[PDB]
Amino acid sequence: QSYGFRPTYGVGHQPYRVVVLSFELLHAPATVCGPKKSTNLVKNKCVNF
Amino acid sequence: RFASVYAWNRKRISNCVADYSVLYNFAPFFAFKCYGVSPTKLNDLCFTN
Amino acid sequence: LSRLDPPEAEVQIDRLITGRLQSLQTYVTQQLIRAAEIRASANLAATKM
Amino acid sequence: VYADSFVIRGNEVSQIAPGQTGNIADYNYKLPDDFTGCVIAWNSNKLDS
Repeated sequence: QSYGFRPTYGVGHQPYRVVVLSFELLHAPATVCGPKKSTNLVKNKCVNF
Repeated sequence: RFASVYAWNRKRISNCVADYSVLYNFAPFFAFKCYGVSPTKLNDLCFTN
Repeated sequence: LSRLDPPEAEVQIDRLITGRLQSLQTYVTQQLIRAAEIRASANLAATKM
Repeated sequence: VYADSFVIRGNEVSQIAPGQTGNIADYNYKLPDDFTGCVIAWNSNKLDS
């Protein structure tokens, strides 16, 4: 069937535009990464990684 | 002619076959807030009164 | 389960399950002590025999 | 990451959630019970009129 969307219809019957973003947040190789800057590497020193 | 707030009219619904899905046609129904029973599991129950 | 949708059925079932586990632990906790006391009495009986 | 885009009626906005049924969520588009991500729904009566 087909909805009839008209400006006369009250609020609630007006069409709404929806977009959903689905992620894959788990331990897996990265493909998309946010804004961050890389840095150097150190070894045999108690540091935060 | 819905009655005033200080004198609200109580309507009792007797034995019938209620279908809590045709409501969306009569009024816009922007929000459907429920306490206890959820509107999802609403068409498959039997009520006392 | 029939009256409520899964989204909050999860939290309700969480409450029920944590309550019933808390109830169940006390039973074995007391059973261990009673078994220890009975074992002491049994050792005394074996010595008497 | 995936982006899914479409347009619905206003009364069916609440139906796009885990563990919901009805018309849109049972015959057209179903979300998993453990969906992780974001949804964005907004009015578009300016265009669809």
